[PDB]
Amino acid sequence: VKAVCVLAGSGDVKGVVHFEQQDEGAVSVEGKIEGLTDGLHGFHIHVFGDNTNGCMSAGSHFNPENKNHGAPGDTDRHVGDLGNVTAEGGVAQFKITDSLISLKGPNSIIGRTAVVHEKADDLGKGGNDESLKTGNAGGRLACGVIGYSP
Amino acid sequence: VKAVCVLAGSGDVKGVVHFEQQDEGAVSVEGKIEGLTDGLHGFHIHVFGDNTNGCMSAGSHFNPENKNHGAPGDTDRHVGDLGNVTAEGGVAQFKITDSLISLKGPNSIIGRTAVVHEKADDLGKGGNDESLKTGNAGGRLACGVIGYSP
Ligand SMILES: [Cu+2]
Ligand SMILES: [Cu+2]
Ligand SMILES: [Zn+2]
Ligand SMILES: [Zn+2]
Repeated sequence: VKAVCVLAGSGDVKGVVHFEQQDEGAVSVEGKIEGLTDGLHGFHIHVFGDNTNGCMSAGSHFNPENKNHGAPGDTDRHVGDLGNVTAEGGVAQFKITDSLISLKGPNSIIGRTAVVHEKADDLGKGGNDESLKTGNAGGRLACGVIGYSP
Repeated sequence: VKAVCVLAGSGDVKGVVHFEQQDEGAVSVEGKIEGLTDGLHGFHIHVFGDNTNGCMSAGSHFNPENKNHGAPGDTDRHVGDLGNVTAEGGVAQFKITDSLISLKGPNSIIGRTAVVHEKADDLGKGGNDESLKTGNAGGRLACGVIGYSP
């Protein structure tokens, strides 16, 4: 199965992210996001595919396994915790593989929202309660609803 | 379960459509679309949730049963054949039900695209092959990917 999202927001940040999965195996994520300031930016799947109030109506992180916020490599993470992407020269181009997200079944991210954040995700190690919820990633620069692609 | 989509295009047509389904019953669809010419406009669910080339990437009608295009009341119809909405004073505000689409299972429209068309859908009664594919509904004025909503 293949899926895609077009990211847009209130400013100039925009991008495209592609997703692919064979069988019920890992999902391959490839994207390009333009308009970011240099450095790390949190990249997460939020629960709702609702863009009626911009990125704010996407809700919190997708967390069907009922864990705290973490890094992609941790056992204690949300399904939607895909870590940080790195921007240089105003662009982030990335390829990740993840085994917790899916394009089918209960952990399906189809009809959910991908969000790129203002600040780096602290990966649950920030020393405060917010770190265990959002990684202190701040504002939502751009987002899109994930749909089926050819 | 509830779902939503925000409709946008390359012109001034825009809107919001809400979907709700209780148990495995008919889905209620309620929307408002602005910027339309008076009269009938086709309203369908296209297969892909891909808005990378605007509405032109949404594919054809959602059609898992391999049927011909028809009216919502016909047995020979695509799952995505929701008929026409009527615009008055620039606005189409509508409330319909459908028994073929779903928000869960094989006929789920989450992650797919709702499209509002330039012209009336001829409901398969146009007398040519295109009628049997798209209803002769013409261009795609606005579209959006369907996602989960609170
Ligand atoms: Cu987030
Ligand atoms: Cu159509
Ligand atoms: Zn998280
Ligand atoms: Zn059709």
